[PDB]
Amino acid sequence: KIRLYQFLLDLLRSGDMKDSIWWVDKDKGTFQFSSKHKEALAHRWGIQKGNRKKMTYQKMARALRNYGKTGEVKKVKKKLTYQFSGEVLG
DNA sequence: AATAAGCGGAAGTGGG
DNA sequence: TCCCACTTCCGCTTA
Ligand code: NA
Repeated sequence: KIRLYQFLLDLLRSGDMKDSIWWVDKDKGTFQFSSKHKEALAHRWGIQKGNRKKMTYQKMARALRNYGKTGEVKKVKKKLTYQFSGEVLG
C-alpha cells in the first residue's frame, strides 16, 4: 500500500483535488489543506487504504504528526499547512 | 458557548 | 516476536 505522505504528494502533482489541497510554495514543499473541503480528501485516503472506519481529517492529521520525528512531513506554523522534506520531493 | 485547529498517549490493526 | 505504518479512541489546549 501507498504511504500517506506519498498519497498527498501524488494528489498535489495530479491536481485531482485542487479544492481540497494545494501548494503554498512548491519549491519549498509547503502545502495547505482547505478548511471546508479537507474532509473529502480524508475520506479518499481511508477508501484508498480500505480501512474499517470512515477516515477523518483529524485521524489523517494524527498520522501526519507522526512524520515529524522522521522528517517526511513537518507541520508549518500556518493554518492547515505542512511541509514535505527535500528527500520526499526528490 | 460554538466552532475549529492542533496536540499526543495509549491501544488496536496490517503486513511483514 | 516484534517492528511497520498507520488507525482509532479519548481527553486536552489554544484561538
Ligand atoms: Na479542524
